[PDB]
Amino acid sequence: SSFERFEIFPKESSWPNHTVTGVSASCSHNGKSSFYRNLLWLTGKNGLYPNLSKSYVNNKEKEVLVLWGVHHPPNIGNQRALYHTENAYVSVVSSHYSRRFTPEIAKRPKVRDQEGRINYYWTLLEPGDTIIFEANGNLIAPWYAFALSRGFGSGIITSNA
Amino acid sequence: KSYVNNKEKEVLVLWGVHHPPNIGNQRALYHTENAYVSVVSSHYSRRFTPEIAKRPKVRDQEGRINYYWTLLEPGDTIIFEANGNLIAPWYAFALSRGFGSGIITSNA
Amino acid sequence: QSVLTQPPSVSGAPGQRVTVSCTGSSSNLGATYEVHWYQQFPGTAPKLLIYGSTNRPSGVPERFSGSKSGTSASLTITGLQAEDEADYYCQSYDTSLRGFYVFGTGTKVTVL
Amino acid sequence: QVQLVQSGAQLRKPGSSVTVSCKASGDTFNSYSIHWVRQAPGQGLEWMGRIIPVFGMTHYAQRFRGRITVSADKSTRTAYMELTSLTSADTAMYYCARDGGDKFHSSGHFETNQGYFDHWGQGALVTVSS
Ligand SMILES: *[C@@H]1O[C@H](CO)[C@@H](O[C@@H]2O[C@H](CO)[C@@H](O)[C@H](O)[C@H]2NC(C)=O)[C@H](O)[C@H]1NC(C)=O
Ligand SMILES: *[C@@H]1O[C@H](CO)[C@@H](O)[C@H](O)[C@H]1NC(C)=O
Repeated sequence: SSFERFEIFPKESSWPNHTVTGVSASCSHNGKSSFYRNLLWLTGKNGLYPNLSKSYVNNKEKEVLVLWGVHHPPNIGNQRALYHTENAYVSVVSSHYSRRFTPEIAKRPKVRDQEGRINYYWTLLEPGDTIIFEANGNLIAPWYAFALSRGFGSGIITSNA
Repeated sequence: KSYVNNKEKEVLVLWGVHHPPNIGNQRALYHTENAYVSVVSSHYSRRFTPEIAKRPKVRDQEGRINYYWTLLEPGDTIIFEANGNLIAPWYAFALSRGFGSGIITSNA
Repeated sequence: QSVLTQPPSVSGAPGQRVTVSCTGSSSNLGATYEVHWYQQFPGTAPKLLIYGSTNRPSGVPERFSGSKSGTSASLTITGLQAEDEADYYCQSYDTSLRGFYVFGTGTKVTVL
Repeated sequence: QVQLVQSGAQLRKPGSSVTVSCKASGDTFNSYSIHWVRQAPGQGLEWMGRIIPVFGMTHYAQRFRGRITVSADKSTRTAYMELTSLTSADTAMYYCARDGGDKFHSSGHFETNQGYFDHWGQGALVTVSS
């Protein structure tokens, strides 16, 4: 019925050793390159991509929807240019959620002028739990997350009315 | 290899991945111990890795071929990349759908 | 454009340590962009001195080192030599007005 | 090093336009951006705009939008900038510069919106007077 959009991992203080300013033409807005407002694309800094480790404790007393993604480059040159490694992994866990992702490098038909892909994943973090993000490359970090409050009688309709 | 769907119909593309019983067979046929198969389309994306294992014999084989498929939309492109263990599509089907049909099991 | 504030002049004796400041805002640096520095001599194009706030290009003396903190940045020149008299500029990226690159106002560094 | 090569000094009258070229020599014209930076005599540096020749995309500073056009033609490995409706206040040294913080790939477009001018042209002086 409602939710609060809150910043889970503040952009300016959560990643001092990564570049958090990445944009794409495919997400342009008003003529300039941009990116998702709730996600942050982390790339290396000063030639390095230091191992990441971040966590959030759900002190909102609501289920929290956490969104993130994994970048899958078109080639090796791009994988190394951005993450400085050929063997990146992304690992996301909570008390009950556990998933490890591995980037896949492949030539793909272009969609919206891109050959690579970003897969999107999500989970609902229960009140009092902790979500932990560990990675050495290819992570599109959550920036904003939603504290949800459920109601009754609602649904989704498709309409031009 | 790639194919562009210029048939103006959905195209059913079938392929498989070979999973040998052992290392000697993996090397005898593909000359590598680290093969992969990667199949993509604008919306389909899957990477396969062969698994080597001793299995009970079925039809006198210890290895297996897994079969996969996808429907390629009109105008799209399917790309196959591999360094071993690929059972390539040879034939594919351009489909035309209708109504009222179904599958029944019968000895009539 | 000329939005990163720099002192108009910095000075000290040869052999001394002096610094050139660069103050930005939230759109520049405060939006986590880095500071780059250039050394310009009269008659020529500026050349890169520092990049990424702290790194040097090959060929740049150890005398030059920079840093960034908060929304401010600086260039430190340690052990001023006569050849260091120059116009120094800071550069970053400003996210306002649909996005633009910015320069500071420039600093004249004088060896005394 | 990589050398950007600019046109020489030119004189233009108020109301006319000026074209300043920048050729890529030893560069391997490739997926990198070229930026235009202006410096009026006695002044500091001002960014005017940029082009990425492999995508054909440009971006301009708000002060020049409507007056500045940037284009490139890879067959001669050359970038061009044109500034229209010139006045005496536009007398300046016009420099081209190459970034090193971008390194674009010939696939899709991605930027970190950070960079530096790794290489500079010598500067084309443009004087505007009657
Ligand atoms: C948001 O929607 C608009 C359409 O309302 C998209 O604009 C189209 O983008 C394609 C890109 O392949 C162009 O070929 C079309 O010509 C554009 N149409 C119009 C009317 O401008 C826009 O790209 C969408 N954006 C984002 C950022 O997701
Ligand atoms: C960032 O790098 C510094 C070393 O330069 C290190 O001390 C610090 O712990 C690292 N960062 C974070 C965000 O934990």
